[PDB]
Amino acid sequence: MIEPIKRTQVVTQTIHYRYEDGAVAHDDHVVSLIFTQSGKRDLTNGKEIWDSKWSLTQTFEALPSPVIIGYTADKPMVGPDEVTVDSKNFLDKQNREETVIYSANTITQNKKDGLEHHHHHH
Repeated sequence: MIEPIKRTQVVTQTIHYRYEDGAVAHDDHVVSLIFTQSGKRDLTNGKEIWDSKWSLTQTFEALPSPVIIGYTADKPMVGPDEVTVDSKNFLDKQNREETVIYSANTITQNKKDGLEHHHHHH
């Protein structure tokens, strides 16, 4: 006989909203994505057979950024990417902390960022 088991990792990233002055808009805005490696347990030996190829994708998004007057965030959307946590990196976290920087608005600023944000085409 077998029983259903699972490893449950969460990628817990703490977004620190700050300005270019270094002033803290809000330090503790913490997102978590739940990655669940389901396995199965042999009851006879007691051994736990986790799927070593198990790789779950989860869209890192849904973390906002307060639109501040005369300010432009460095990232107004924190990590816009479908991040896959697989069995090899499963037990480790990958993301821990963010720090967005609200600098003076692009009204009074030249395009310091304009390298075209490289995302997945698939």
